[PDB]
Amino acid sequence: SVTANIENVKKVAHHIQKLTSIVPEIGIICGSGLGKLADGVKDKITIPYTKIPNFPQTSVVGHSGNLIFGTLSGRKVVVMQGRFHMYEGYSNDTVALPIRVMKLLGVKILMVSNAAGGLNRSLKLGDFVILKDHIYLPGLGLNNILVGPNQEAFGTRFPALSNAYDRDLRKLAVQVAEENGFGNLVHQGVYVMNGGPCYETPAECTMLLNMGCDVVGMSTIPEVVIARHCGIQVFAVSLVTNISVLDVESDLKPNHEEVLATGAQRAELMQSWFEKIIEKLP
Amino acid sequence: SVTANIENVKKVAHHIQKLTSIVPEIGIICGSGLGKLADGVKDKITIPYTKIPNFPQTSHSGNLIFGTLSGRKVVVMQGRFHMYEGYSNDTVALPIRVMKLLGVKILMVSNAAGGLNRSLKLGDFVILKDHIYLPGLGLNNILVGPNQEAFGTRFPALSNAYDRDLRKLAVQVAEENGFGNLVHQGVYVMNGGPCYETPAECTMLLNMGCDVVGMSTIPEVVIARHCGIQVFAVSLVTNISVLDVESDLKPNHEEVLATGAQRAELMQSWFEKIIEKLPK
Amino acid sequence: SVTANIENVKKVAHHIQKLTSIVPEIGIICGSLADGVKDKITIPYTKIPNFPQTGNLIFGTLSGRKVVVMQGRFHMYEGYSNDTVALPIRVMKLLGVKILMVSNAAGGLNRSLKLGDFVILKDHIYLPGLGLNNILVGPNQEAFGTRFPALSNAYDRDLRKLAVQVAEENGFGNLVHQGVYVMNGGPCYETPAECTMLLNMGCDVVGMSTIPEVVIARHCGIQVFAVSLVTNISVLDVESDLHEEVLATGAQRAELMQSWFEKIIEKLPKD
Ligand code: HPA
Ligand code: HPA
Ligand code: HPA
Repeated sequence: SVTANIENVKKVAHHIQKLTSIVPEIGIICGSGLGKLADGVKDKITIPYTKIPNFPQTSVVGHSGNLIFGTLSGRKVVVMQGRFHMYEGYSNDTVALPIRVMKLLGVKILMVSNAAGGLNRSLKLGDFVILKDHIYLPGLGLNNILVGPNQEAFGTRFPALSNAYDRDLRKLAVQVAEENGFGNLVHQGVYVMNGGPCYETPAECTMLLNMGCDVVGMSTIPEVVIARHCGIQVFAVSLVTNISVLDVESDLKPNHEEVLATGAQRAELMQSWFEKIIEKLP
Repeated sequence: SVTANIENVKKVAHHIQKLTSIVPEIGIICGSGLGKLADGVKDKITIPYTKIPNFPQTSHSGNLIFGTLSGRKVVVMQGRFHMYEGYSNDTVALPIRVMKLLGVKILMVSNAAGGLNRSLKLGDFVILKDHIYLPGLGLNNILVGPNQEAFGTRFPALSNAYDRDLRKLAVQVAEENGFGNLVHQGVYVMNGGPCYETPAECTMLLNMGCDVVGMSTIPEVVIARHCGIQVFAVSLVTNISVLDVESDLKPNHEEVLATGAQRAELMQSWFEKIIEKLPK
Repeated sequence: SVTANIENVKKVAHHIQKLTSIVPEIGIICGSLADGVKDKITIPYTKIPNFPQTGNLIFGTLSGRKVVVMQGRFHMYEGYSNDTVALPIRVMKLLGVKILMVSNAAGGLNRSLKLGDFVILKDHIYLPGLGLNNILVGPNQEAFGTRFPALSNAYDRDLRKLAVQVAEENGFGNLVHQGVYVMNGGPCYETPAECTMLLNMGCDVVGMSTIPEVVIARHCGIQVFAVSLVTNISVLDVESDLHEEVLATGAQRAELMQSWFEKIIEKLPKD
């Protein structure tokens, strides 16, 4: 669609800046469990994607995604309500543009949640697995979101992903969980992206687990790559919405409903957690 | 290619339904070892893909063969669409979704695969009990794109993708028919291809828990499972994968075809005998 | 861009053949040599109709042999198509290339590797290829090769043996390893988790290039010699403060790598 180059991203950023006076410091990509956080944003300005020229379009059953501006724990945020998952067939530019817009809008930290299957056998339903690293299967293939001409305006041709999941933010998130009595739910792990949209087969899960993957999802990494590429610090957490089935004999099967259910059930806690992290961001 | 949506798929199915009075309950995708299967089909009509508007075209044209096999109404796909050929997701998906509309409840598919598992012998049958969809994991899943809701859910689970009941039946059929010793169950990994796997790739795949490696089938399986078609899939081990970079052994497509053809009669009989035994 | 079929490749080859009399026997792709080939004819890509543009084809003699040096690669992470990446290699085939020598930069996965080490590729793991981004995906160009190429001895064992002997006799055999190159489509460097996974996949070095060219080369019957310069040691622990294209390691080893290539070419069998 529209190339996530500086010209287009500026155009979109400027259109947004006309619509809100909130200069976001924190971008929040609303994933599993963050539905309430998005909702609890203070003094919020809600801008439907449909109202932002050249902003990529996505919907939940026809309802446009929204950019939500306002504050959260006294910090200025922009919340993306409505993501651009690659299994939907969105282009690299589509996925990248909103993140690069965040960059120009002033976002310094991106916080993202997602739903993931627990590969690591110690994980429990409802666990939070803070991403400390990832395995970008599509990226290792030739489906890295950065494939194509590099937009030098945003980042370097060969971005390193050394400390992609900012260790300081991870430490803070863990501390906030600990201080608030749910440190036991919080783990740190390697998230592997399956392009999807099929859930992983038991053989695939077994393989991924053996690759050193703790959780598996179909999202997030592309956004993270774009965020890191343009120098936005990233905090990302997977909500373990289901325990990956490694056994082909099992009759138990992953399903989006239980994924949604776990997200819905953990939303209040995840909101509290994110709000309390935001409150303590440097 | 034309989108494998319900409107287009309906149109194709409807055109086909005007060409045959046979409501197939079993879809068969002929892969390695399934050459002489079309012959065994009775009350059969052969519909060249060329005769079906908006049906994908592949090679002589591919044929949609309807008729009765072992007392059961079948549609047999003669000519498949392999992703390494550059076919689109929609192209590969449409025939399976057409099968769905035509009434197919079970998809039976054979393919040729390299034997990674070191206990496999040339000419063995490896019933797929699971798969590793390397292209799918890497963002080339056949279902990438808007989900066609008339067919299935956005995020299909693949848990019993290779129907355990069909697998059990296939194994029982092989055993009672004296070739149980040829039959394994294993994990099929898809290499997009069209290169055979390097020794290093094979070693990696074997260590990933893969028993056989092929360049086909998974995309159809995914589409079949997405739209609720039960799947039975078997790989004929047409060659033993070479894991050793120092080895002079190597896959050869002619030998692969030869091995497949050699097993064709047995594979046919097996499929026929499985179909005969399917619950009615 | 233009389909890397026999017609288009012929057009380009024929064109190049008007611009030079040099029939190359060896094709060379330097990643991390061309600056020093005798009686060199420097052909800018821009001067070659239908030829991909990013860039020079440098024809001439190297260590007594006619070579074509490809200066300027087409990397998949750049968004170049399969046909674009393949065409230069198929052009080489048409030009007379029988041996392709390629060097590249790679991260050292194998823990025994040191910065500046040479890892001769003896095999590869084509992650994009396994995942449906194989350069050969699409109609097979039958004039060049078969539909399903085997990749047996893809990294010609005799050439590897020779390269090792040359390194040995020239007193830098200590630097030379052989191993498996895995391609990450890129352009991101691999995360520690990814490196760990790749290492455990049996990968010794990781880069973002080369395999597609090698695949095309093998597809059309060109012998391949490929070496990775270990330009950095892959970080496997996400807890480290250590990947950067600022490297540099290539500059350090440039003259050595170049001398090695020259000396290999010197010893190559000649029909
Ligand atoms: O098990 C899963 N696999 C992939 N994505 C997911 N999103 C939540 N659960 C899963
Ligand atoms: O060894 C193989 N690898 C990939 N596909 C195949 N089809 C038959 N044998 C093979
Ligand atoms: O560590 C690496 N990864 C990918 N490509 C490379 N080229 C130089 N080093 C690397």
